[PDB]
Amino acid sequence: QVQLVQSGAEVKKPGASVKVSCKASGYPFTSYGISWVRQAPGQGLEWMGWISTYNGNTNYAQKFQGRVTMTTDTSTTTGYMELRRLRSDDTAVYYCARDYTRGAWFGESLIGGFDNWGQGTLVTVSSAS
Amino acid sequence: IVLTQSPGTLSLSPGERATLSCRASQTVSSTSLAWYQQKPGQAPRLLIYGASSRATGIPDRFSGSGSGTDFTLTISRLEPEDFAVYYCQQHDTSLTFGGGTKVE
Amino acid sequence: FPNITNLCPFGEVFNATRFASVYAWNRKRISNCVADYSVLYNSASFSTFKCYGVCPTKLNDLCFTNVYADSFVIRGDEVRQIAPGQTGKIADYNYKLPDDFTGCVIAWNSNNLDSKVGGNYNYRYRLFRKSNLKPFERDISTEIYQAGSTPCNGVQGFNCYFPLQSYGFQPTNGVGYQPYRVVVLSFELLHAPATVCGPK
Ligand SMILES: *[C@@H]1O[C@H](CO[C@@H]2O[C@@H](C)[C@@H](O)[C@@H](O)[C@@H]2O)[C@@H](O[C@@H]2O[C@H](CO)[C@@H](O[C@@H]3O[C@H](CO[C@H]4O[C@H](CO)[C@@H](O)[C@H](O)[C@@H]4O)[C@@H](O)[C@H](O[C@H]4O[C@H](CO)[C@@H](O)[C@H](O)[C@@H]4O)[C@@H]3O)[C@H](O)[C@H]2NC(C)=O)[C@H](O)[C@H]1NC(C)=O
Ligand SMILES: *[C@@H]1O[C@H](CO)[C@@H](O)[C@H](O)[C@H]1NC(C)=O
Repeated sequence: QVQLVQSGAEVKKPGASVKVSCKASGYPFTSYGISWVRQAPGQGLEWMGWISTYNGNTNYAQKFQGRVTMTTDTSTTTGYMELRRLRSDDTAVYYCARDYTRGAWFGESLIGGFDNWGQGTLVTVSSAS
Repeated sequence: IVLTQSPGTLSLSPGERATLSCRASQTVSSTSLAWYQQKPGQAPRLLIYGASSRATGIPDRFSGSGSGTDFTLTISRLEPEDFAVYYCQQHDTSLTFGGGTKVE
Repeated sequence: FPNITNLCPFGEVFNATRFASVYAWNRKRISNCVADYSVLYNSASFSTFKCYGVCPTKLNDLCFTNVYADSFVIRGDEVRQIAPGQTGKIADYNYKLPDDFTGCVIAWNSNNLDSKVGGNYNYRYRLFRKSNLKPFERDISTEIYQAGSTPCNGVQGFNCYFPLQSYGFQPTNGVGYQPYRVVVLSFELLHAPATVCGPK
């Protein structure tokens, strides 16, 4: 059984940064990429970006370019997503999902979708104590 | 390729057939569109990929088809567990999700 | 069998959204990986699965130096030309396999992927060429072909033809005129350490 798990909820100040982990198991890690999707309260799904677990190549949504950095640790089969310069409107649940929309080795489009999703990490951004 | 969905909220009784629409501002390859289901308090799951291909673990009551700029998700009958928010996705250009449709 | 942990990217070769035209076939190199073929020769989704020089059921325990995956789209009737010793418009002007070819030719019907009602003319093949291709040679020139005795000078006209033609792919075509996605796996073993091994 394929499983994805993530870190617990975090509270950040505006201007701060959050690094959300994603531990994956139950499959060949380097055969599938990892995507991240954000969902603010009451809102729909917004794509943040994609990373290759094989060669480190990334593809970021334009809205998050210059803000989001993704990395992969293939020895601990764990993905990471760091979102910098947090704003009050970045309060959302961040989902980690296994990717089958782009090839991990050649980087070409595939017939598929984000098959396995993680639990979702809630990140709250506020100046309040 | 901006995706839109209609109706915003689909009001149907249990046992009825549900039709959920997704429209594209530009032509979307028939193999680059997918449908997702999100239950309250849960992460989204993949239902259909490649426009018409059913994802693994998904009940046969879920089906769909489409081409060009008009794609449809069909639920042959609504079960108590089929009341959820559905999203359409395309990755022909970049990757985008539709607004989302609530079945109630 | 070297200690290789990465698995061979067959998925992203067979499950690609876009395939190349036969006149301009795409080659992907597979190396430094474990090649599991049990998901290919046991797959009922393929209409053609022929192997030359090797049995597909004894292909899952052999080590190769390289595996090359050549992918392209042709019409049904022309699938028979993707074989060693064959001749024809595809075999001679688009994609030639050597008489000593070793590997497997895999193809499947993609009528519901590569066709549309208005006609999908995105896929092209070479109809005119001065001479035949060498094995695994690729030629993507778009120069005007001189059929007659006079120079064309890049201008189309009488006895001056554009070498590439489109496939009239439509969902209502008979099987022989429906598109097929073809992947040719070319295997080689050199006097060198192997990099592609079966799952054992
Ligand atoms: C190209 O993509 C194909 C589709 O892949 C799916 O969609 C993409 C977007 C991703 O979400 C991906 O993760 C999805 O799987 C892909 O087809 C898949 O191929 C694998 C490997 O052969 C299949 O796994 C095995 O399937 C057989 C058959 O399953 C039957 O039941 C299912 C019900 O869901 C039907 O859908 C099937 O058609 C069959 O009727 C199982 O018997 C087998 O289980 C046994 O073996 C495993 C070990 O592998 C053991 O752990 C078990 O205990 C059993 O002993 C596997 O489950 C996978 O089912 C198949 N997907 C689908 C939907 O059928 C194709 O392989 C890709 N092409 C390439 C070259 O990779
Ligand atoms: C086996 O693994 C070691 C690393 O621990 C590596 O140096 C060695 O080359 C591998 N064996 C082969 C045949 O590649």
